[PDB]
Amino acid sequence: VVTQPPSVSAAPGQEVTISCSGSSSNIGNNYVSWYQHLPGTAPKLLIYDSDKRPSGIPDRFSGSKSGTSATLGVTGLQTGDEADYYCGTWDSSLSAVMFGGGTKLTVLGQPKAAPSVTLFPPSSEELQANKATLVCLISDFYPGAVTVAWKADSSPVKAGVETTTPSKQSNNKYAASSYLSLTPEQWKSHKSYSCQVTHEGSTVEKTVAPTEC
Amino acid sequence: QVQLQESGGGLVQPGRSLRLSCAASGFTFSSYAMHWVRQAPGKGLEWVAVISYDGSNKYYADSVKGRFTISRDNSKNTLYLQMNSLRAEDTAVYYCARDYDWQYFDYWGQGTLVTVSSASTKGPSVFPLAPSSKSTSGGTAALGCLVKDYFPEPVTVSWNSGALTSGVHTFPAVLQSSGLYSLSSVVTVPSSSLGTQTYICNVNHKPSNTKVDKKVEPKSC
Ligand SMILES: CCC(=O)N1CCN(c2ncnc3c(F)c(-c4c(O)cccc4F)c(Cl)cc23)CC1
Ligand code: NA
Ligand code: NA
Repeated sequence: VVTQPPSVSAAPGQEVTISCSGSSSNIGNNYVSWYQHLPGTAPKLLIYDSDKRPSGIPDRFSGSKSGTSATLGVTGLQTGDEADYYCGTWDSSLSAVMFGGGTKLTVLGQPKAAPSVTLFPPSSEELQANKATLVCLISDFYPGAVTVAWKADSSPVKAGVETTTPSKQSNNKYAASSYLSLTPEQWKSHKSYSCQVTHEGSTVEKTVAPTEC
Repeated sequence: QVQLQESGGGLVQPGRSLRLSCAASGFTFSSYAMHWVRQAPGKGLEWVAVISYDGSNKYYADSVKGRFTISRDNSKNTLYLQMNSLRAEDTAVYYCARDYDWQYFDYWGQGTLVTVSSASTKGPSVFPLAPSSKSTSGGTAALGCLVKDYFPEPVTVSWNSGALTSGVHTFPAVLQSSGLYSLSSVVTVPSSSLGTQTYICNVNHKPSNTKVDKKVEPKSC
């Protein structure tokens, strides 16, 4: 319910802001705090009470709140800042803590690169095993953050999707993978399927069809 | 200093139950509310529950309300999370966190991983990801293999018995809703080579002592 942009980036020494957008029951009327998280480690408190810094957090981290939105500002970016950032808050209507969706902060260290997308239809062998997996492989992109969406003909598909977190290739760019697990009957009962990959406000869509090789 | 240590995580079957514990160290435990927070593979942080200093106030995320019970024992400096009726979507690293003044989280544990799957040890099925029929000599082709439905991790993948390493990328595994893992390995090769060079992916699954070699070749299109 509290949303944040998926990705933000800037070069070392530059600055970024990250905002999360809520409603009056949560961000509007409640304490907002911000956390830095590198998965596999423990989240770290950056900002509490919308704009206070704990001891040990440098002044290049700052926060503000305006209406139903809250903003974290980071100046003098350094590579140690590359992490996932979450705002957290209380929702008075639900009586629950809500985290924003998270924003990956990339500190740019190499050229931006739009993804290559390779979409494999189910193999003949897998179909003969009574299964149908579409394999969307996403490669050679940077920053390492993408949003993947699947379409059957032209309608959104959410069931049966699994997507990996981007990780580095040998050439130091990122790759990720997404799977759509279908029934062979679900597969053959549509004119086409599409993997749509959004990267830095730009979208690459690949399409396959049961009737075409 | 203040330290927190979770434990109890591991493999558990759907529908069954599991109890997590969080031991606390460098502070007066009975003066603080305590939270559970979790992170499912590839998802954002998700708050789970909180319990006040004396347990008279507890709150739960809707996604777990009615299935999970948060409790504490202030005489043993321990926080508990009783998880019942476990579902695949409960697979996650679970963290405990100390509350400060009903305002923010200030200290966290290391986490403990919980995997919900009915699966036993099972070797993979390997299917080919054949190169596009639109490949013409003068370009490059992506081919690969889909390693699916194995348990537990890990699988290793090589190509042509280690002879082919340039241009290979093996992806992390996903845990499918079935309780089983899948991953892919892909290699970019010259389209020129597709009618002459054999490409074989070598999949080793040590936990099941299974090795699968799959030949990946162009389709009949
Ligand atoms: C048990 C006493 C009681 O009735 N209440 C009211 C609701 N409730 C809260 N009221 C205001 N802000 C809160 C709040 F900011 C949080 C909170 C926190 O303690 C830590 C991180 C993020 C949060 F939103 C939490 Cl868990 C509860 C809050 C808990 C305190
Ligand atoms: Na990066
Ligand atoms: Na490999």
